Amino acid sequence: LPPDLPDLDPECRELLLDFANSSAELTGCLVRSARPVRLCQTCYPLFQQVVSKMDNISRSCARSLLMADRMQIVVILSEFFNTTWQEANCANCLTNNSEELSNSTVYFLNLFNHTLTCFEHNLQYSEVCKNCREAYKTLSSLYSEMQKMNELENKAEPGTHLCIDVEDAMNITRKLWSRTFNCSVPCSDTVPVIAVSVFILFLPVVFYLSSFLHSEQK
Amino acid sequence: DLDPECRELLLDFANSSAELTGCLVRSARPVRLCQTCYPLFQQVVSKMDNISRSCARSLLMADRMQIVVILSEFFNTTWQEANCANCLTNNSEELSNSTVYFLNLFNHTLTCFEHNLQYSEVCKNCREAYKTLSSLYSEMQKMNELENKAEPGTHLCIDVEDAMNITRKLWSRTFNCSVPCSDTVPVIAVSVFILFLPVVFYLSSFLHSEQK
Amino acid sequence: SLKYESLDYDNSENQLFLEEERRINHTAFRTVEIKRWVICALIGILTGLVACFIDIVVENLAGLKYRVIKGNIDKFTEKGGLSFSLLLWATLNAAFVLVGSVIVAFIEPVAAGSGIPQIKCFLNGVKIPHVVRLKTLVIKVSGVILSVVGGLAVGKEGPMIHSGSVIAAGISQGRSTSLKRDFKIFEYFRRDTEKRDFVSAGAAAGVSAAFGAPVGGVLFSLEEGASFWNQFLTWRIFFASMISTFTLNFVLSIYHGNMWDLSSPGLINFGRFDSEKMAYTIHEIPVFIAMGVVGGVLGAVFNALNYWLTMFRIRYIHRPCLQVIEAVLVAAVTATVAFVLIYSSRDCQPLQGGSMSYPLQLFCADGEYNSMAAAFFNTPEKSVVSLFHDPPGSYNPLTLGLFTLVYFFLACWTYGLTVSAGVFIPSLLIGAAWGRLFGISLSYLTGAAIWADPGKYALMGAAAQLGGIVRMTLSLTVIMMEATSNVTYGFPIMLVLMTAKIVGDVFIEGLYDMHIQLQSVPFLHWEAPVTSHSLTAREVMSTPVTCLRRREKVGVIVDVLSDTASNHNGFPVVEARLQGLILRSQLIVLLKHKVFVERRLRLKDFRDAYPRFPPIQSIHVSQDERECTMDLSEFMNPSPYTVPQEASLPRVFKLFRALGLRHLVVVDNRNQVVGLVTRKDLARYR
Amino acid sequence: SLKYESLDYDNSENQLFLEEERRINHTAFRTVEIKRWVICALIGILTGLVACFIDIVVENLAGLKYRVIKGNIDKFTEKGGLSFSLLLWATLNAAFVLVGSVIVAFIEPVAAGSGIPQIKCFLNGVKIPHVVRLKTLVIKVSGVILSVVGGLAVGKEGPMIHSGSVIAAGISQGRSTSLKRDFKIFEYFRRDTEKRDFVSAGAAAGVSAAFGAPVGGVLFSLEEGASFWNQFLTWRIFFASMISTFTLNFVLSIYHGNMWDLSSPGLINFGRFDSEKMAYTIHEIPVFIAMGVVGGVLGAVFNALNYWLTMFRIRYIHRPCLQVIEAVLVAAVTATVAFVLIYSSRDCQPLQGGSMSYPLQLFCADGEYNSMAAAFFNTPEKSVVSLFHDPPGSYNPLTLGLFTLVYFFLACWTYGLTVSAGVFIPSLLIGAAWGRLFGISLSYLTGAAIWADPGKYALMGAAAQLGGIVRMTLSLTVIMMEATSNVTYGFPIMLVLMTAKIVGDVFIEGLYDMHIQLQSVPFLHWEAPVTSHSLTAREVMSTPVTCLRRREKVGVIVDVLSDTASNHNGFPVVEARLQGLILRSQLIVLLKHKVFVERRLRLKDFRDAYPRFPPIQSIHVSQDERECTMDLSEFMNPSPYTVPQEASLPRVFKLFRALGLRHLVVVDNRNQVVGLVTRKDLARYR
Ligand SMILES: CCCCCCCC(=O)OC[C@H](COP(=O)(O)O[C@H]1[C@H](O)[C@@H](OP(=O)(O)O)[C@H](O)[C@@H](O)[C@H]1OP(=O)(O)O)OC(=O)CCCCCCC
Ligand SMILES: CCCCCCCC(=O)OC[C@H](COP(=O)(O)O[C@H]1[C@H](O)[C@@H](OP(=O)(O)O)[C@H](O)[C@@H](O)[C@H]1OP(=O)(O)O)OC(=O)CCCCCCC
Ligand SMILES: CC(C)CCC[C@@H](C)[C@H]1CC[C@H]2[C@@H]3CC=C4C[C@@H](OC(=O)CCC(=O)O)CC[C@]4(C)[C@H]3CC[C@]12C
Ligand SMILES: CC(C)CCC[C@@H](C)[C@H]1CC[C@H]2[C@@H]3CC=C4C[C@@H](OC(=O)CCC(=O)O)CC[C@]4(C)[C@H]3CC[C@]12C
Ligand SMILES: Nc1ncnc2c1ncn2[C@@H]1O[C@H](COP(=O)(O)OP(=O)(O)OP(=O)(O)O)[C@@H](O)[C@H]1O
Ligand SMILES: Nc1ncnc2c1ncn2[C@@H]1O[C@H](COP(=O)(O)OP(=O)(O)OP(=O)(O)O)[C@@H](O)[C@H]1O
Ligand SMILES: [Cl-]
Ligand SMILES: [Cl-]
Ligand SMILES: [Cl-]
Ligand SMILES: [Cl-]
Ligand SMILES: [Cl-]
Ligand SMILES: [Cl-]
Ligand SMILES: [Mg+2]
Ligand SMILES: [Mg+2]
Repeated sequence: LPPDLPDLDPECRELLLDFANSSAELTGCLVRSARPVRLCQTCYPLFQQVVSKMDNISRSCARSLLMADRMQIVVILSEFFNTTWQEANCANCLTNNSEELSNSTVYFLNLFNHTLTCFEHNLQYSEVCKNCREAYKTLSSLYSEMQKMNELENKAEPGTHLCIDVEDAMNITRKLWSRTFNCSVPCSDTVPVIAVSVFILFLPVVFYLSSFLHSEQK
Repeated sequence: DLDPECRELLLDFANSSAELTGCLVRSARPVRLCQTCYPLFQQVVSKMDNISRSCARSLLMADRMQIVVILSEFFNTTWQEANCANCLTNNSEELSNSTVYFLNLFNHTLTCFEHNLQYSEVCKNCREAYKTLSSLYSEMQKMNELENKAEPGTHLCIDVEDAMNITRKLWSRTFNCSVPCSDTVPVIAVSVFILFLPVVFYLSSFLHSEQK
Repeated sequence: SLKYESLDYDNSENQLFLEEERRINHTAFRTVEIKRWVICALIGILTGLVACFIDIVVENLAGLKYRVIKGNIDKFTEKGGLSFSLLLWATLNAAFVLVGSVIVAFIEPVAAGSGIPQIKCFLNGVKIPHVVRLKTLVIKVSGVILSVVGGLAVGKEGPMIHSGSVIAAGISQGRSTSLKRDFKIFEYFRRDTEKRDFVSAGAAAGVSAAFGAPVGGVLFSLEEGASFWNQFLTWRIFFASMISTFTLNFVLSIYHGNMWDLSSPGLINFGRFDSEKMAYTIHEIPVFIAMGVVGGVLGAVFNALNYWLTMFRIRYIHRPCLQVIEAVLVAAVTATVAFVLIYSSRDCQPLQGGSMSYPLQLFCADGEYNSMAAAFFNTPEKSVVSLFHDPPGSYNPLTLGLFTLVYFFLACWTYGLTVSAGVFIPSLLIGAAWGRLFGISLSYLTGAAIWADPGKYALMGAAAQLGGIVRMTLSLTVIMMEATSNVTYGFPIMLVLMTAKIVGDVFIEGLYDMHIQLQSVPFLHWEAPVTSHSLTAREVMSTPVTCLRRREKVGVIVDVLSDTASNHNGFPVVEARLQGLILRSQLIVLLKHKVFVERRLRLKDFRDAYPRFPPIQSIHVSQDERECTMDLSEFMNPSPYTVPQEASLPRVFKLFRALGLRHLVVVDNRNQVVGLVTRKDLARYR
Repeated sequence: SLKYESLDYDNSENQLFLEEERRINHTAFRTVEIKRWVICALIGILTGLVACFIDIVVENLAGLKYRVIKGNIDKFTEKGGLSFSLLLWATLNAAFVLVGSVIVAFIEPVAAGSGIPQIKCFLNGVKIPHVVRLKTLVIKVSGVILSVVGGLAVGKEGPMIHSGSVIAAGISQGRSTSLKRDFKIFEYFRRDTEKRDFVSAGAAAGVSAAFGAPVGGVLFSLEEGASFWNQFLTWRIFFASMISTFTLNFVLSIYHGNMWDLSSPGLINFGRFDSEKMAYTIHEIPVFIAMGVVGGVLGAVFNALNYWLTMFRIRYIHRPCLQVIEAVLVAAVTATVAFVLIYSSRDCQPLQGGSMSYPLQLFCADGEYNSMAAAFFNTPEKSVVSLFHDPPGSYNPLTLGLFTLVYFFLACWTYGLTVSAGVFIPSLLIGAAWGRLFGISLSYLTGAAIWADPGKYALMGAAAQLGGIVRMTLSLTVIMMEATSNVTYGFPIMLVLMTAKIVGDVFIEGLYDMHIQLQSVPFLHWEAPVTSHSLTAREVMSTPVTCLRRREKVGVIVDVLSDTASNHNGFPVVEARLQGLILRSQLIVLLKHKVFVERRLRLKDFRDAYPRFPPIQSIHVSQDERECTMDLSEFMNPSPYTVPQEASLPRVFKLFRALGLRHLVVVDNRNQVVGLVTRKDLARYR
């Protein structure tokens, strides 16, 4: 028999084995970076390796390895990695060179670390909410600014997610800041809001009653 | 970060999914998925179920990009699409006898092709080996309908389906061994006679009303 | 032509009717309107169940037939003797059609065809004999099953309209004349006014069951009735259409097991067009218009060949024995041509998930199945759906082109056979076939552009060919819209249907109108012809008029009714100053009960003889009774609709058609009867 | 009541009309019907473009307003001073409504409300002054934009029906009376018969643009016209509806960038119900019926409170200055109640992608928006869509319950304001709200069973509440069917709409019929009331009748027309033997041109004064001319529709309504005029 159907063609055996460990290393790195998420800052070497190896395996082995059967493992695995990469939306957090993290991304993690270490020495949560607020506000302001840059430089769609690692890092701070540290900002607007609202809601009562009483006698 | 006693089920799931992904690629062009790494798939499933059994809340739905959940979903989707459940028995611990029966007939048929390779000899030496492999493939295609109450007969174990296709492409596209009997002359005569009937019926009806 | 009698749709508001309505309103709650809704619900349920019965039986019987044929072909493919498989296929086709043709040709010829022209005539107000008899329904349902299982190039969706009408016309009466069983219910509705309203609900229920288009069913009945807007009737008609398509969906879901999946609203289910592939641009609009031109031209050719064939069959194949033989021969030829195309087909493809119900491997590689075999072994509904929803490159143009050319002539040849069978689906299949071929050509000419999706053009071709053949525009467009479940597709579908009718009307009339004309039925169109607006009621009316005095001698009434030179059924009552209108059926009842000036008759007594009134010859009157006088004051229609002598024909035609009139009295300025207008007076203008 | 004049829908087939039709056919090609299709196409295009203009302007203006309000709230959330944000929201709401109310209250009061009752009256055949004027359209379009941007609990879909009608009634005439610009085209269509037909196409085009329901638009116009079936008119009406929804879809797609995505057939787009969650069983049918009972009861309460409020406003708030103040106060209160609910709402959740454009964080954790703010900041169309399509745990019952209770009273309070605004969407939003709450309760009572999907019950609640308020059944059901793009949902939607109308009709009439009655409009229903068969034409006709001789003295004609005790517009022509009918407008034209027995008038001369005929006071006749005689033979309607004295009321009512008559002459046995029937004679029976 020809060495294509029953057994591997030698020129395609090492290319498939190249995809085997490269996809194995990407899968291993994806899981280890899952919680807390560091996906597209730690798995970005292992992901471009998979894409390049698939590119190198597909344009005499592309015909026999991609569409050679019903269950195209190589194609669907590349589809899964591409879907995971795009759903994480870290193409917007990497430069056009894509060789490393962008300056905006690197700026976010280090002051996220600055905020996290600022939280650390203020425990020993009254102290944490007192002085470690400006660090939190600039972290929150940068997140909105980075979101705005995604809405102009990328101009994709309102509400578009950033890279998951940046979004996760912001979430951990928010859960720490608002659910455990219980840093809350009191508001004294209740009385002025009640007075203004009550006055406005009393206007239709006066208008309808005065219109009724005016027509009661000419 | 999670506790060190909690970031070990995650680490166990990492290399287990890495090794499952490793086999899935090197067993892809010649499909041996359900026979090479049916343990490595069950290793991922069992180690994932261990998390479900104090790490489930902090590792499965603790963020937007549930990597552990979607990776388990991908393996389950790949397992179900490959129909590897049919490729084993009910307990899902080893290959079923029918799959092993088909696999060795697959080996026997391919062994027959090598023996008669050195395409005239191949077609007329182990032809009955091809028919019994083809007949068996139709047999398991039929009991698959009744065993799991499937509506059509669409896809068996992908390794079995790939193996049958390998034989069919060899038996039909590489070598021209098939020969169905074409009764062209009897078909033409019967078809021409039938197609000539409406001409007679309409003409005779026309020629009968004429002259009354 | 003169043997067709019009319905008595315009209720005669005589004295007896007024007393009955007064009596009903004083009998506590009035349940007449409620009973109308109950009957309409029953009409929808039974019409849906009939569609369920046809779908289930055809699926099981055609499945058994094709399994036998496939097994025989498989056995003889390699061992030899495939000519026996051809003979078995032809014999099986002949055997089923033999039974189907015999019951139509020998027992009830009115069950031949789809029955849509018969129902169109019934809602037009003219009665074709035996349309709504129980025997007609049984043969129509049995015949269409045998026709479809018999392998004829036909569809089962069309006959559903006739089947629903018969159920409506029988259930609403609460009795069975054929079975001589009278259930003492629904006696109030035993009149032509109620029956035609219920039949419209039944016909609408048939459309909804056939295509899953409840709104399309309503507009079909509204188009055919062409009456004054009746809000409560239209609401009831929609009530029956909604229940009919729901009953078919619910029962089929139970039969298929998944009770939670209501995915079968109709006998044919077009599928989902909610995809990016199923989207069109404004630049495709001129292309769609061109497709409607093709549909109109091909539809005209289809109708022209069928007209020539129908004339030949009327002249030479009118005997029932020859009709049965012709249908049997068509069934054998249909299998033979299919077998020859399958035998010589050199194109096969690997089996998809559900592309072929009975995948036939014949002379090509293992794992591949003959593509042309799928075109003939699959039900035409499945072929239409696949043509609508298939990825580009799914069809080889040669095998699809050969099937389209053959199926076009087979469907044209098969229509008009003495079998119960529809033409909707075959016309849809033909159009979806060459529509897909048009999409394939466009993809070849535009480098497989995304807008040139063959599946989308299959939908336009199916609409264009169906519009080119039956010339349905408003009901058809809504039916297509509901079937595709895509409102935006209405705009191209409307455009292709408009040009298909316009181009088709240039050459020949529609298939349904063609066969109504060939039967010499006095069919009234929506309006008078444009070349007859200069005419008035004086030119179209019939004069002199046979009238009866308000107090008329019995001998005069008998002599008028017993006259054999004419068979008038309406007589103006004069004092020749018009006083009212009396029907022949009313006079027979009065003579039978001997209501003479010398207990009192009620409106129920006139409904007791409905609808089979005895002839005047059955009435025995003595010479002494011939000198008696009969007072028609309490029984005549006291306010018949009248038009002046100088009233224009369009005004006369519009009033006659909208009110469903049978007799329209023409009077001068002194209210003297000068003429009478019936449907034959208006239908003679073309 | 006596100031409303009926349309002259029934064309007078006088001698002049016959010659004009004869001359038109004398030409090589008759282009009258082609021009009808061109006008209908233009009606659909312009109606779609108006819907595009409203949608684009509202989206941009409301986006600017909510960005300003959100930015102000965000600034004052932490630093304090949120009472200024409430004042800014109320002031912005007041400012837009101030302009919207002023242009309605002071410039064109007929533009108030949705305009559907006015269009319903116009298709009923009765003319409300200034309905189809250019100024009315400008105020209606501008008013609805300011009303929606003004934050009122209103919708913009309803006014589209009125806007389409005005375009239809003006474009078809080929001229602008308001702008004093006469384009020398479409002069043939300057008559009431053509105008009402085009307005029906315009009203249908408005429905299709508003809801993406072209078939629902056709049935709306068919319901309101309630005329004899006109196949070619209905085909043209569907032509306009199809183009209107396509033009809106095509232009919006260009505005949104994705030209190849036609995902916006209407102003409101319900979405897709083609999912397993959106499936129902037969066990839910009694549950759906119970929802219609709730919709009927709540709709009756909504209509009862609005009737009491409308009576109060008519009595005390009838001055234009007070009307403007009332609308401004409602706008400020609407913002204030929304702010209070938002301020005190403790329910907030994370941003789950899209679902809004202005997520408001107020007093809870970062990364979370206030949930109640989304209910008010989102457009009501988008809130309805979210309620239809949301996971079963998307809504807090308390947050949704408080919004439903408040929005119910806000919508009821706002409907009768002197602003251009619709009630369709607010009724849909109310029903979708408590319908979703019903689904949440069912999920709680059945352990989150898969059949108890809250989104499905939101659709049923929206239909039940809308049916309970406006009492639309057949057009509404098809509109819901087309909007959901699912025929199988027609069966539950039909059932809930039936019981919603039945339960609602027990307590009070529908909102549109309620306001028509309060305006004392002579509105004709579909049929005469239950006390109809006991009445005859004699008891309902007006007698004695002011008639004119065929050759009548000019002085007699002037005195009849100049009489101030009555303002009759139709006069039977006698010789009192009926010969025809002549209109007051025709007589004025004859007097103006001084056509006396002692150059010849054409039908164009009568259309030249249409539709603003000069009064009789403008006619100056001398004593010498008063003795001259006028021959009415060539100008009268030679065949007016007549009924006998003893003709029953249902027969009289059916003929009058179906033909769109204005005058129905009652004659005795000798064709002597004994009475006259107009719409006021028939509408007085309840
Ligand atoms: C799976 C579902 C299967 C569907 C089951 C029903 C099938 C069916 O409907 O069959 C038609 C049958 C009448 O069929 P018949 O042939 O018996 O009666 C003809 C007559 O023949 C004509 O007379 P014609 O105008 O040609 O001279 C006349 O025009 C016609 O209106 C009929 O007259 P009615 O006797 O009804 O008054 O309905 C009945 O059985 C009703 C019985 C019980 C009704 C009470 C229920 C509440
Ligand atoms: C294209 C070929 C044709 C050339 C265009 C004709 C010009 C035109 O259409 O003019 C405006 C039109 C008449 O509006 P007008 O107010 O000028 O005229 C009233 C009169 O006022 C009433 O009289 P009424 O019964 O209350 O006493 C009478 O009942 C009515 O029929 C009118 O009478 P016509 O003058 O049309 O004969 O309406 C509109 O908005 C159209 C919107 C324009 C498009 C909207 C942008 C998207
Ligand atoms: C033609 C292929 C592509 C499609 C398969 C359909 C045929 C098997 C059918 C369709 C039309 C049929 C024909 C329609 C009309 C006639 C005329 C009929 O009468 C005459 O030819 C004599 C008429 C005379 O003498 O006036 C003989 C049968 C025939 C050819 C029929 C034979 C069977 C035909 C060819
Ligand atoms: C299923 C039903 C029986 C539940 C009863 C609930 C009652 C507590 C409510 C719900 C609906 C209410 C009705 C809704 C509408 C009306 C019409 C309303 O009539 C008018 O004021 C206008 C009359 C007119 O148009 O001339 C009088 C109150 C009434 C009967 C309401 C009275 C109180 C009702 C019956
Ligand atoms: N009473 C009558 N006197 C004179 N002519 C009549 C009378 N009734 C019908 N005609 C005319 O006789 C011709 C034949 O019609 P026919 O006798 O079949 O009418 P019919 O039975 O009353 O009605 P239909 O056939 O439409 O149900 C027509 O031209 C019709 O107008
Ligand atoms: N020519 C007439 N002679 C006598 N009574 C009439 C005449 N025309 C109308 N009436 C009656 O006078 C009453 C008032 O109607 P009105 O004068 O407004 O009628 P109109 O202007 O002809 O028609 P409409 O108001 O319906 O457009 C009604 O009862 C009507 O039937
Ligand atoms: Cl038929
Ligand atoms: Cl059919
Ligand atoms: Cl048909
Ligand atoms: Cl209004
Ligand atoms: Cl609205
Ligand atoms: Cl509204
Ligand atoms: Mg007759
Ligand atoms: Mg008036």
